[PDB]
Amino acid sequence: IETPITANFREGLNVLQYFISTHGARKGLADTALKTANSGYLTRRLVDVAQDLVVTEDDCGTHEGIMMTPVIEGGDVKEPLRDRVLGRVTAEDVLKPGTADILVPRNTLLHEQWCDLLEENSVDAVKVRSVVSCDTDFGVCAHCYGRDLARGHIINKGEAIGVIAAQSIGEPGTQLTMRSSIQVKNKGSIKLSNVKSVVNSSGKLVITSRNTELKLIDEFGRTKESYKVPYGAVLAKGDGEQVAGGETVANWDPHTMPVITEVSGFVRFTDMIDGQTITRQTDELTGL
Amino acid sequence: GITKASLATESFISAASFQETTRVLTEAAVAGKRDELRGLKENVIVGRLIPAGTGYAYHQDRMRRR
Amino acid sequence: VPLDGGRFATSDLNDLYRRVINRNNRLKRLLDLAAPDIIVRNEKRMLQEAVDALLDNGRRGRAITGSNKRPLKSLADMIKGKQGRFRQNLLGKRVDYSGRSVITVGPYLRLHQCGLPKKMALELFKPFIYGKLELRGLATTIKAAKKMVEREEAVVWDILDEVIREHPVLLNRAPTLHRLGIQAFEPVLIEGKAIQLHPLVCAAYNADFDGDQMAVHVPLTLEAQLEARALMMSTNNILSPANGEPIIVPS
Amino acid sequence: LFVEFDPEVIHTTTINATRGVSHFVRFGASPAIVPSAVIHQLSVYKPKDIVDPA
Amino acid sequence: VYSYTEKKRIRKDFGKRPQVLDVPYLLSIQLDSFQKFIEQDPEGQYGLEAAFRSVFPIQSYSGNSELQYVSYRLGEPVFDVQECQIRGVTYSAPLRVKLRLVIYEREAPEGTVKDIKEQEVYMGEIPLMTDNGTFVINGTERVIVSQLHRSPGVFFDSDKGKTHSSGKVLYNARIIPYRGSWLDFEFDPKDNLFVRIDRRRKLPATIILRALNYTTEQILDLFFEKVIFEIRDNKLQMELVPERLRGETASFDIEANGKVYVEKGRRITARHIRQLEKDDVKLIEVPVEYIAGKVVAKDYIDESTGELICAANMELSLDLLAKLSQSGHKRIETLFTNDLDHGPYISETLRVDPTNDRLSALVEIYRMMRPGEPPTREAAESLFENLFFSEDRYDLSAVGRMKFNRSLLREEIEGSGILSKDDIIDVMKKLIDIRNGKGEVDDIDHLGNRRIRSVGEMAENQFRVGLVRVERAVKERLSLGDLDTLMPQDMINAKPISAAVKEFFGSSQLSQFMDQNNPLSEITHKRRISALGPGGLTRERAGFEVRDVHPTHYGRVCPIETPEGPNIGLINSLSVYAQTNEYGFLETPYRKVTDGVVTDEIHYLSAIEEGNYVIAQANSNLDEEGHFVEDLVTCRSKGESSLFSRDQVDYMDVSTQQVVSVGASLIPFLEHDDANRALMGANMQRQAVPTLRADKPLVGTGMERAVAVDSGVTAVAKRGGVVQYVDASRIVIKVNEDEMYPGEAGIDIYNLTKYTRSNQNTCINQMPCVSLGEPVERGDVLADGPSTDLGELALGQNMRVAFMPWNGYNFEDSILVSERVVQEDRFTTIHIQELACVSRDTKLGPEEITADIPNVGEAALSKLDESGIVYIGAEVTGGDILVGKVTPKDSSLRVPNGVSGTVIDVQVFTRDGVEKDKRALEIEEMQLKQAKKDLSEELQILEAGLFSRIRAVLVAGGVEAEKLDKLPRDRWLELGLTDEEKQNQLEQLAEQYDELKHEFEKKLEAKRRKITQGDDLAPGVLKIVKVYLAVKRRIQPGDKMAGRHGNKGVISKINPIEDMPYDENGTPVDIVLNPLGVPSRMNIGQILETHLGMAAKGIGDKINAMLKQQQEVAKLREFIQRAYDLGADVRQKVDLSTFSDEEVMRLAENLRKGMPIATPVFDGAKEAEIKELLKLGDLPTSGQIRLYDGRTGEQFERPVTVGYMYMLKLNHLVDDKMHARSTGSYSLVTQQPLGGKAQFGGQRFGEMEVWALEAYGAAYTLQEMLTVKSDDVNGRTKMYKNIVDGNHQMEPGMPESFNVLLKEIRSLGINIELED
DNA sequence: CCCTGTCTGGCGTCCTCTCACCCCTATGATCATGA
DNA sequence: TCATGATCATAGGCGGTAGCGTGCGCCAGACAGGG
Ligand SMILES: [Mg+2]
Ligand SMILES: [Zn+2]
Repeated sequence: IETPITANFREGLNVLQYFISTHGARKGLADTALKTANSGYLTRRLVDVAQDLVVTEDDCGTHEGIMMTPVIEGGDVKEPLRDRVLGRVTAEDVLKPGTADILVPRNTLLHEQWCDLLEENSVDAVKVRSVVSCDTDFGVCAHCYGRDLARGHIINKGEAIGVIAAQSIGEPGTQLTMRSSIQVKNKGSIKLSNVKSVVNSSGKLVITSRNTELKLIDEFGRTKESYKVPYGAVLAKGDGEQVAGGETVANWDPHTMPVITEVSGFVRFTDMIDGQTITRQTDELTGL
Repeated sequence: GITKASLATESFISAASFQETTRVLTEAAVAGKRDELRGLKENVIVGRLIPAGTGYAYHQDRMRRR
Repeated sequence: VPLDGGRFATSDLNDLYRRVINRNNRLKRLLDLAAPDIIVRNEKRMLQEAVDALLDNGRRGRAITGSNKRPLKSLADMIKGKQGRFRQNLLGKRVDYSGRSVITVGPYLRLHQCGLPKKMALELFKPFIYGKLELRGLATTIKAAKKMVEREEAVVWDILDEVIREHPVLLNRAPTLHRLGIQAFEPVLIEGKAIQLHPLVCAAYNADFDGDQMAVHVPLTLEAQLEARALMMSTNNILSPANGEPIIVPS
Repeated sequence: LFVEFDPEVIHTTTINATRGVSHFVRFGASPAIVPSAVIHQLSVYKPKDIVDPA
Repeated sequence: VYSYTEKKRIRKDFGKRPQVLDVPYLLSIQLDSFQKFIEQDPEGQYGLEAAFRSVFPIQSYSGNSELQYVSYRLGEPVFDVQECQIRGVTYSAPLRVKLRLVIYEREAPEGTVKDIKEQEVYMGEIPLMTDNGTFVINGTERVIVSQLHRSPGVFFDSDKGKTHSSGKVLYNARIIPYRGSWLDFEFDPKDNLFVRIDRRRKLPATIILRALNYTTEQILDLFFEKVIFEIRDNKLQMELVPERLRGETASFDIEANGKVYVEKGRRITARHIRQLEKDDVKLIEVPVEYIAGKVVAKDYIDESTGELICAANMELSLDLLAKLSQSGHKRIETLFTNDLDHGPYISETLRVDPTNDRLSALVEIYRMMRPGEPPTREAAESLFENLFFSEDRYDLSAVGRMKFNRSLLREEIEGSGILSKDDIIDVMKKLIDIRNGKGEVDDIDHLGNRRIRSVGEMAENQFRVGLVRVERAVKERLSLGDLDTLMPQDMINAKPISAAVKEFFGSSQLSQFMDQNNPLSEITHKRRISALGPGGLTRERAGFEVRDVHPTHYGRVCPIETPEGPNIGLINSLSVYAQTNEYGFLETPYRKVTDGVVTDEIHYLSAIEEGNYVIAQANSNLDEEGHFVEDLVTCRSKGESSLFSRDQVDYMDVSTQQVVSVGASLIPFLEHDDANRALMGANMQRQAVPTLRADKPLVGTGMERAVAVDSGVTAVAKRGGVVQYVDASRIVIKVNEDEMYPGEAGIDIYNLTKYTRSNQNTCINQMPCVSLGEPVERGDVLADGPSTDLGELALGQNMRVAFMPWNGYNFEDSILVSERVVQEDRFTTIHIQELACVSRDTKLGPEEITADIPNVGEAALSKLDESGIVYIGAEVTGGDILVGKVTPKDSSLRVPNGVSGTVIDVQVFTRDGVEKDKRALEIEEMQLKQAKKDLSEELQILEAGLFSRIRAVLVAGGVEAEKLDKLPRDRWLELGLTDEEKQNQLEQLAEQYDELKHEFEKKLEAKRRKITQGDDLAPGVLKIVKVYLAVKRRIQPGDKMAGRHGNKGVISKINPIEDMPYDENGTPVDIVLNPLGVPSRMNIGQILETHLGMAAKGIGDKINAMLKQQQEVAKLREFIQRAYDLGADVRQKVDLSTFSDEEVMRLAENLRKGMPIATPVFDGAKEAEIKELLKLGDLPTSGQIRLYDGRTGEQFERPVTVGYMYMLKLNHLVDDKMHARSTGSYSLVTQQPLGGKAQFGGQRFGEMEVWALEAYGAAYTLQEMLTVKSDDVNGRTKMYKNIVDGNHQMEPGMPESFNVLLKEIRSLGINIELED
């Protein structure tokens, strides 16, 4: 509503302002009612799909795990490496960039001292053993799960983790809701990923790919900015270079799909017959 | 998906304690399917120890004596 | 079931079986005295439709009813869904040695103990008191002990303080969402009629004190007392299983 | 029971208010044209017995 | 001037807006609707006469007999309300009907009947309504609740977005009849037009247009315009109106008059349309490709061959033009089928049609109705005339015809109840217009489309259904019997009518049990707009939008009083000023603001008349004439608030209390509470309980007297006068002479209702509040009821509260209460439980109620008399014997284990024939003696009033000052006096006196008959003994108290007096709340209520100080006048100079416990007025006193807030919820414990608790939690032996309910087993 | 046979507390009263 | 002594010479329509 409520609860509220407040309040109450109605059924389906998975061995004996990197939406780093690789057994043994020097062995539970020693050396991506890549027939081994959450040590042989997992996912379901360019902030080296780029006549670096992802590598190894770069975007910089803060390095058109080229030559028409393939539509009020 | 992954089990008592019981019992009836109590909820049904906590040690003893 | 009015409002199953047996006896009599050529057919259609009303009512076209709009209950309506044997009687049961009342604060508690009334502690813990009476020799049989604890004489409160002492109970809030919703305490007898519950613990139950009600259960056997002391005690669960955050945050 | 009448011009719901009405011999959706086997080739019977059923 | 009970305790009133329309009688929906239902109503409608004139005359199956209708009449009920609630009968009245039978002759139904017969007939019993607005169905007082449902008429909804997954919206047009078959027109993504009837199979829509006997040429004449092609010498020229060409790109160069107008490749502009219509261009030239796809309208036939050239609704090709061109046709009529303007929806619909004439359409409609049967032309005509076009099976009401004419832009709002051809054609025209882009769809939740049924209309409909069943019986019997020998009571029987109306009032979804524990709860349960029930939506299905407040609930339905939980916004409560329109919609008052001046006439607006006009907000400032003092004023135009000019307004609201209901207008400072907390406060104010001595609200809203008087718990005076005899039982008013009838001399007797059971087991008492010799005015309280005081409304009590954290005992929401509260016996509520005991009839013989009882001794039988029934007054414990009963085996009634009480009332009912024992004869003699004394006192008191009238008449005209009392008093007529009005009046009083004599004789004989007779009872019961225990429940840790703003709380510790924080005067505070509930739960109104309550008590303490010192009335007059002026421009303006020195002392006697203050809802007391009233008392300005501690005796830092808050005890007590079970009874089918508290049961260890024990490693706890403790019977007997012998050990076994699962699966064709 | 629309089956929170309601109507047989 | 009328007790599944139903919604998988 374009005319806001200019009155607080210490002063009065007249009749219309209190009526608009009632719109908001009853919308919230009906949200909470039907929200609980969906949340309980979500907890039911999750504890009935898990239901059975018991920590039934002590070492599966594989290596392939998932790669834990800090998540980067394109602003501040939302979830750091300490809060993701806290207490989970490493897949491949992490070597510090003093290559052929082992920092952690390949079956070490990463508790808080090890996570601080990960944060000091600025470790890129601690590849770690996940439950989904296990090898235990009819159950899940103990090392691929991790720390016993709610306790300190490794998981005991036996605790039913499917049920505590399904309750931990469905329990905050009561709280949930129901119904142009690239601007940099920090400073560091510039990384490009999955790019097919070429040089324009202006001397810049233009792109011939939709799958281009720009990254900002910081001073110690990790990444603090990531940007999906569109098709045919124009960079003011290149790969491996150095920028400063507040410097927009890319620009494109979100309305137009550019069909930019690679080689320099004349333009001709092939299989373009007028009247059928191309039509004659004169732009009336502009001219071109 | 989790409701289809839970209805598609090798144990008809779990898939009967979940959603539609008619389809699960008819498919397990004509197939001659044979549950072996396989985990937590069938043992909650039948009235014996869960194979999770202390009943996990009991089930290792029972399976070792098989 | 009798309704104490001289009549039997019958269950739906006896109505269904009675319909099948009526229709089947009439079909036996009509096959007996010869069917009029293209006639021994309507009665078999009626029998097939009555059996299809008995095995799963409402799956075939329009269901039957006794009174008045509500369709009555077949066998598949006793196995399926809610109000059926899988979800109402076999996965969650009604349980002896249990009670329930309204909760309150009482901040003089240590966090492994809760207040619990003298009347609830006397009615939950009856056979323990019977055993202590005929083990100390204050009643010959079980009936004298029952009449002693019905009269509530002056000695059974000492018996009750000697049976509560190291014996946990399970407190339970009614919408149990996560596994911290069932915890185990060591009771303290309270003059009154409410359950005094430690305040910090109410961060885990999501329980205020505006009329909330909690239910107490008793572990009978010995292994269940050890599981409600070593696994489920209120001092052990100080960390949540969703993360590493403490659940004893002062509110 | 065997009754002689004519379907279309005299529509049934008008005549519904009386007995004689559970419904036609069908074996199918349509009211089945019945044979009159007793009337045509089986007039006089019941030599089964007069058992007076049970 | 003030009424005499308004000079007792005149409530201080803030408030600024001078009222113009007082609060109406709050129970007018129930009483006005049921008065509309049952009353002798001429000119047909509404009422019972509508049913009796729409279902009658029943004419037979061509037997020339006819049962027509004359009139009806209801006799008096055999039982009045009190005997009806005591015994247990319906409160019904017999419905006598005068029916007539006529029997026509042969060959002339337009000829003379040979014989008629008109007679009285009995049918049904309709239950009457009591004056409170409630029904008494089986001794239990029930309320039928108003339903909110869809208004009959057309309704153009739009199935937006969701269908076909391509964004193409649909449009449907549901015709909603009041009674009959529905009719839904709609579209489909192929842009065809589809009808359907009662959600059945789907047909193309124009199949019904052929069913109304339209040829296809006429259909295209209706639904399209015409395009004329004239073959005039050159290329088949065209008549052209360029308005069709608005934006169309032509295929050639349009030229005329030798001038190029339109070029090929361009579109026709609007100025080119202006050129062509200015030059008046008529005939233009088309190519051969222009009529390549033009659709012909009507059939062209060739005159030579007699064949068909081209069929109707067909596109034209080259050969069709070649055929019709050489046949002699120069005019060609086609249709205009544009992209935006007019789609060919009718044309595509007729191309999908297989039908061709009226007969095939009627056959297809008869086949979609009843599937698979031979149609016949007579049967198809009869069905389609009985779907929409018959007075029997189809009936829009007047509401339906109004909406159907209004939503089609008609003029007359009067029409027939049946449809016609023009109606369906206008529905299809408006649907095509909505599809074309002009006009709008109609929303559902708009209150111009939600009608309100009530008690009268729903009882009429159920009675009509009973009548169509009985016309289905009378049509059976009338032409299948011998005539003339029968009478019209042998035909019609009262079983279906009484069964239908008794099933509706007995068990419906809207005839619900009255929540009666409070006058507020009565008067807000009777005003309820429920959306549920028959014809409305359901809770577990719908939805989102109907649970939301629409912008047109403003002043009709309350926005903040609704039950939270599974049905929010469906159990809406109707507002204060909201009446009900003539048709059934909602309407609300406004003030007609003529061009400058707010005129004080009220003027009722409906929900759709409000939208067109523009309404000023309620609290807009105006300077003594009506001129709006601003030049921008906040208003609302069409459901949307804005800021308008000074004199473009058309209406102003009446009073500022009209958005809210009466549940949430007794909340002071409502404008300061957030709406969630106001909702919870209104709902808990409904859930209160009456205390022992209800006090008053110090901070009210002035709305208490409307809720108290306009309900039915107080004893309002009918005719004013002088009180003669006050007693705790009765009150006698002597009627003043300027209010009094000439005959029936008249002094009124009010028999109060003493201690009796309510529905919620409270104690509905009435206490007399008038003195003796006291004047009372017409319309005034005499006896306070439950939770009333001097005619006000006192729900809870007002106590001294402080906001401070006190050592943790008020942690989340808890409340901490001093022992000074429980010592004063001020929340000590009184409850009454009814315990019944029947003497059934079984085998080996009947039962015994006598006290010769086995297995018992002196200690049980000392509290019974010599005939089994407990005494009246014997204070029993939990588990004694009340009624001793033995069967051919002790089965005596016992007090259920836990409750104390005092037996206050014993009823004994005896089925007639059974021997009355000695106590039943004692109760019979007792009630004979009571009724004898009561009717004799009626005769004596009314004879005393009659003799006082004789003395008042004989003051003049032959007065005898000494001779009047020498003779006996019954002869005061033959004294010396001529033929005047006085001897005429003495003759009229002699007529009245002899009438009272013979009436007393016959009524005492009838009352002895009513006491002496038996009562019809259950099948096979001897006698019913009912005993009323009267528990007195005080307060304890665990009860629930709450204020009036949503501040709930379990009282957690009942402290001693000494521990309370006291101040530097000495007084301890009573209750210590918790401050932390205020900034999160935003109910800031309770702190303003606290400060204004402390101001009120400061004025009360100063009155108590000025009166305890025995001061003369001058200083009291001074101080009371200063406390009653005190404000801005207010409404009260009292002066004590017309109270005359004796009322001021009694007004100060009523003000010494505090001064009551009214604070209306949105026009309340501001902050500066509270400060100025706290300055009148010597209290601190900020409201905060420094408080010492009780334990340490040293001061709390940072001074705390004290005051008075008016707190309510709720009836969620703690010795009604607490329960415990070791080992009780077990269920029968599955060997598990029973459920509930009355059944001694165990708590459900539900499914999520099983998950929470799987989530730990607790395995033995769960095994005994679902095998030993619950189900396995041998397991639990082994467990009980092992527990009483000290061996904690379980033998597990199997759940028996799993064996029940095996038997239920095995009872199918399924073979489940257990292997190994 | 390869889509693409329709149809009909599934499913829609937990725990507790309270209250009412749970055939009436028609036909046949027996008894009493009146002629 | 016989006949008639009235009252009381005992006994079954839309009620009627049709029509009642009408305010959930999503997903999903089979059955079939159109081409
Ligand atoms: Mg709460
Ligand atoms: Zn593994």
